[PDB]
Amino acid sequence: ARGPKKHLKRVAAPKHWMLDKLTGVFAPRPSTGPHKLRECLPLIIFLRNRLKYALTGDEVKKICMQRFIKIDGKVRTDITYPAGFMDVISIDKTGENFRLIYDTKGRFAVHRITPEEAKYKLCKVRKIFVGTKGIPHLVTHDARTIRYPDPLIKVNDTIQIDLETGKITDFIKFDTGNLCMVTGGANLGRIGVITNRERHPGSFDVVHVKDANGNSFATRLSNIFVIGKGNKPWISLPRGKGIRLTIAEERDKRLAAKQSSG
Amino acid sequence: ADIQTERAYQKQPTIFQNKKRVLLGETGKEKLPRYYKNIGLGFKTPKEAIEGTYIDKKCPFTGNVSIRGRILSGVVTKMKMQRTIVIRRDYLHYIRKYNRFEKRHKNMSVHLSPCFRDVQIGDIVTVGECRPLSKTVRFNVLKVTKAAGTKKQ
Amino acid sequence: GISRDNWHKRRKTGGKRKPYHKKRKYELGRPAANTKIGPRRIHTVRVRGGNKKYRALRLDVGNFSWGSECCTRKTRIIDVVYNASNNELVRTKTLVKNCIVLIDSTPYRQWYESHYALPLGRKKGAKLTPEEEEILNKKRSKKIQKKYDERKKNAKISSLLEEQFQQGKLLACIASRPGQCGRADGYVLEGKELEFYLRKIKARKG
RNA sequence: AAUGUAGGUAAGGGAAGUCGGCAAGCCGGAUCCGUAACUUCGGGAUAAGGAUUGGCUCUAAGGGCUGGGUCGGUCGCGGCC
RNA sequence: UACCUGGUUGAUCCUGCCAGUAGCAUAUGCUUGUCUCAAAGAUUAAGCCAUGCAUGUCUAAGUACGCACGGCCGGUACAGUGAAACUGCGAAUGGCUCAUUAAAUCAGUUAUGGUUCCUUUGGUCGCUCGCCACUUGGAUAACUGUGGUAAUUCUAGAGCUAAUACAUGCCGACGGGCGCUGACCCCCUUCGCGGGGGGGAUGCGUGCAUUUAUCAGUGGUGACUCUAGAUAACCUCGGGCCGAUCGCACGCCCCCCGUGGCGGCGACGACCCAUUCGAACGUCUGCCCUAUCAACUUUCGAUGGUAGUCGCCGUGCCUACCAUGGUGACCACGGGUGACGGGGAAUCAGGGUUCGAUUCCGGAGAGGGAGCCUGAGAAACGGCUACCACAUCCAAGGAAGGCAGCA
RNA sequence: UAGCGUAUAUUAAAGUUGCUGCAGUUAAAAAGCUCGUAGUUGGAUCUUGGGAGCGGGCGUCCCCGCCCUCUCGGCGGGGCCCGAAGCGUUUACUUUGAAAAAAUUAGAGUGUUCAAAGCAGGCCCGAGCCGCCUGGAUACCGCAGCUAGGAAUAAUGGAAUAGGA
RNA sequence: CGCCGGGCAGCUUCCGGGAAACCAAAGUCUUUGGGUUCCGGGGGGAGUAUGGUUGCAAAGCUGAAACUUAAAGGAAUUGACGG
RNA sequence: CGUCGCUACUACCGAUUGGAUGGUUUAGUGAGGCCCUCGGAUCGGCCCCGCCGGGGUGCCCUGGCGGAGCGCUG
Ligand SMILES: [Mg+2]
Ligand SMILES: [Mg+2]
Ligand SMILES: [Mg+2]
Ligand SMILES: [Mg+2]
Ligand SMILES: [Mg+2]
Ligand SMILES: [Mg+2]
Ligand SMILES: [Mg+2]
Ligand SMILES: [Mg+2]
Ligand SMILES: [Mg+2]
Ligand SMILES: [Mg+2]
Ligand SMILES: [Mg+2]
Ligand SMILES: [Mg+2]
Ligand SMILES: [Mg+2]
Ligand SMILES: [Mg+2]
Ligand SMILES: [Mg+2]
Ligand SMILES: [Mg+2]
Ligand SMILES: [Mg+2]
Ligand SMILES: [Mg+2]
Ligand SMILES: [Mg+2]
Ligand SMILES: [Mg+2]
Repeated sequence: ARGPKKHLKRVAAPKHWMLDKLTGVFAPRPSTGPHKLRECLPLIIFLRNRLKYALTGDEVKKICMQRFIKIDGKVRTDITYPAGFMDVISIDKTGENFRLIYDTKGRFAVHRITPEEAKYKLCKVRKIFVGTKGIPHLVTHDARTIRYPDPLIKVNDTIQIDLETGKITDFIKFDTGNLCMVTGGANLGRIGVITNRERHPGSFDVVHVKDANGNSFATRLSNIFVIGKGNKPWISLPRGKGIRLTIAEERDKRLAAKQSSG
Repeated sequence: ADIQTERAYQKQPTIFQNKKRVLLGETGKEKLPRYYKNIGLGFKTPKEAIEGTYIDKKCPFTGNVSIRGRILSGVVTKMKMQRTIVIRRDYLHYIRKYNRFEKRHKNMSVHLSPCFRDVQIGDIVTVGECRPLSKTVRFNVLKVTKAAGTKKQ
Repeated sequence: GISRDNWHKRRKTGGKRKPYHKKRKYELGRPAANTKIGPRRIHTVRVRGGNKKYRALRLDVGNFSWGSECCTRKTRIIDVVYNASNNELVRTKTLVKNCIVLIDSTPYRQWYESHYALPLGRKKGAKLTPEEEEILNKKRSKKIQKKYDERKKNAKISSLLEEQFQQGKLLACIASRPGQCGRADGYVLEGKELEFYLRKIKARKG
């Protein structure tokens, strides 16, 4: 190509978007933003396929342009704005708030939250550097950068960013024994406790995490988001508590649900 | 040999040589300080690189190169080029149809710092990937081990 | 045009490579700046990303730093005396990144008397009386004299730099890249580097 | 003056002249490339074919002779250990 | 479903091929009532193309004195709807085809501590001491009028008129601080000298970005010649930033008074940093047939060294000076391919054998080459320039082309 | 059987390309003979059995416990413990984990009226349900690269002028 | 008269193999894997053409295709025939 | 079984310094673009200043013709 691409084929779209095949040839193609397009949920499919508030891209465009969609405390009129991980979606006209969190199957779930919980938001710091006049800076997992953080905050820690101010209220150090969530790879969406961290210089650090039920897995360091102090989460966990259960104990859960409902 | 064998003045860019020779500096004799660094990954910088006098802008320890990427190894084949050698890596390629392997090899031209003085053909050199140093050179010798030697008859 | 591709070269084995595409723009080259000495002339070229590059076609001044004395002044370049790459660059007086040139030592001398109050470059004195007579005495007080006489002791200049100051021209090595930044900054040669380049020049001629 | 003998030049064509390219003409030195069939493997071969060549101002490279003392511990401004 | 059958003999056991047998994938012949999906000028010609379409775009929020309409509410800069035009953005995506291409493309892996990056998002935008600022200058569109040519999305002359176009350029913060220079003065061991400090008048530079040189060692990597500090200076007239911009409701202070000063929400904009989309060259391993291709590369870069040039950057990318290297029976090099690579497809005991022009990813190309302008991004072709080959119009002076886009 | 024939490429049949897995006296076939470098392949040998309780039931089955060192043990000076450093070779091998686009393949669910498909759908509605419950799994993905266990097999080394620990 | 080792062989054997003739190797092969080299793929065209290379020459080594063909062959049995 | 004779078909050798069509290149000529050094058809500013003018009072605040300063300049 002679320049950047601005189309996204329907079948080449990310799997977790859960887009079918027969509805179209193209995919939303999210605009550039705080999150990469591989792990973002554009508002068009969030409001058309996850909530069914809209039947068409035109209807979700009307909803967006009427300025009801507030993301992270700011109104976004972009139809294809990349929402991403744990950005608070706020609709004040219908009076509910959403937190965008992966489920046990590594897909963004429709997670409803109270306004007082929605007022804050967790972020994973991605780099800490000192800039001119000796001013410390902090770049989170979003594109959000802030000045003058707590000097105790190190790389790949978690910070509590209260909305409408953007400042830090609290933070969780990346330490052994802290509740985390996997934000990439096969274990995407699994909640557990940091148990071990082996570090390979010149390469990727591998962290071993054990969940509540005792199923211990591992993942790369860059795919980890600390979400709680020790074991109590600082956010509202979705249904299933991020406990991935295999198909063997999923099928009988389905059968028990059918028996109870029938 | 003296290190000034080139048309230009060979020197380490980081070190400043003309540090104001004055009365408090007892001249002579003041030894010129040497710039060196540890290259990480557990490799220890050799004493010859610590306290030699050679100038090599491509030396992993006293030059402007950073070691990152792949760390691999080979066997010294020829030492005929200036400051660089060629090594042979021997590997087995798997052919599925016959369930058997195939003896293959590749030659790699790697840069050899002068801090490694007793390097002979047949020795095992651990090399690390760096930025392209020449058209065919992308690796630096980080460690040298003898091949059943450590003695002469 | 002029291309900086790697695919037009032979393979390491010596085999001839065939191109799988025509020339692309991002692998382009541009004609050399070939910076001369004269009245200032700087052209501007647009480069990749919309950024700016300065082709210094002619330069006559440059910012050169002493280093040992930490005095950095904007002086005048007289001519090129040696070049490690090509002798033709010396002959055509082409200013490149590592060629050594002759620069005016007037600002360095001015700083030397204004800082140490010693005759540098003078032969017999009494030749600039409305200024040198002031800058030698200044009729200054006890504390200022205590500063100056303390600074006297380490006011030693190497005999090579002293000879150059007597001649009025220092020889200094460029450090910037004219034709990329459009300026000819550099540093004054001194010490073993100075002796090396002096011997190179003397072996070249004489 | 003719005609000769010896020497030149000639537009356009280029052996149509003539028994016959006879005669004349072309080529030509040196440097750098590059050279076929065939062959008794030595040759063919300066094959064939192509490029360069002035003046002036420079820049490199290719050598030969001498001498390298740490010194009054001294007197044959100089000589032995 | 891990399968066989006929044919050499007068007859028999074999070897062995021929033929049968089943599938899919192209064509074709005959036939064809319903219905659901659905390939479809790849194979030969990446051959040639008439005609038509395929890329344009406006919000309250850049510029409306078009009468082209229209509220005027009537003494008013501009109500409003708005053609055209300037400006900005896009046209570098998409679509098509598979000719070239055999460590090349491409696949997995890994790096950019060796680079650039429109837009989005987030930082940063009184950090600089330095007779218009209650707002500076000129031009040009659109528009009127005069034309030329046979022709074109060709344009000339003349006369107006705007800016978030193009330039120019302050105030404010601003009180000072800091670092050098330091007139002199004061307190001082006082003592006949030296004194150890305090002030300081006058001068010169101060911020971010750039380009050098030097010093020291707030945060970070496995590892910086990292980041952040301090010093000396630079800072390119085709020359960095340090807002002369546009809408929406409209309110507060009035001592000084009485016309001034304050205000909220936006939009646009920016030098720089981060992020996102990427891109580019790199690392490791992997490709079909061929020896009736065994030695290649190296003057004219082949392998490496030193210093540069150029490039967005690392690198023989190129140049100069050196070294004589580099690759090969573990198949180099050369040649062929009816070769774009891969995900995949057919067949199906297991192992394999063939096929992948073809909707997804990556690459290449736009009749063949080549060279460029603009722009963040193109060596662009529904952009330009030139040559070659085809080819349109012509009043023979010229002018205009590119369906491997959809038909 | 609304399909069937023919031509052609290719697959199976073909154990008539044979790695699995063919042959070579006479059917086609082992060089006239020997040496010989690449290539390929290479003899044997270094830890075995004794232990206690959970134990494929000491139930003389045995899930199984096994009867490396040194550094601040983060619960300049405590036994209330587990973290900073190295591996008394280097590998191949095997197992695990990570990271490996989707579609296609296998395969879970789902009466598309059945199916090829698709990724949907289902529960009540007594009419007020001013709405409830779900799914959009999982597997494979060679080779090369990364990580952690095992140490049989295979290669490779350590002390012989001791230049050894 | 015996024993052992290495040979050239012979007789015999339902070891076993083989299409059989036969073979103690031509056995230890669908119960298929000790290491390794060369080499065959129906019969002809053809060991021909061409290229290369060796040779004084004769020739040696390497070595196709077009085309043609349904058999050509091996071992045994019965018969017919045999100067 | 082979020569010879006839008829077909397929290849081979072969004078013809054969012929045709591709591809890759030496050399010569060489469009066009880009860069550099010049170039300066034109278009502007200041010095305007032959002058009427002139106001803080011949000493211009400049409101226009005008020569042209026949220079400095973009
Ligand atoms: Mg003539
Ligand atoms: Mg003539
Ligand atoms: Mg004749
Ligand atoms: Mg005649
Ligand atoms: Mg003659
Ligand atoms: Mg001849
Ligand atoms: Mg000449
Ligand atoms: Mg092709
Ligand atoms: Mg393909
Ligand atoms: Mg494609
Ligand atoms: Mg292209
Ligand atoms: Mg742009
Ligand atoms: Mg083009
Ligand atoms: Mg088959
Ligand atoms: Mg067979
Ligand atoms: Mg035979
Ligand atoms: Mg051998
Ligand atoms: Mg063994
Ligand atoms: Mg063998
Ligand atoms: Mg045969």
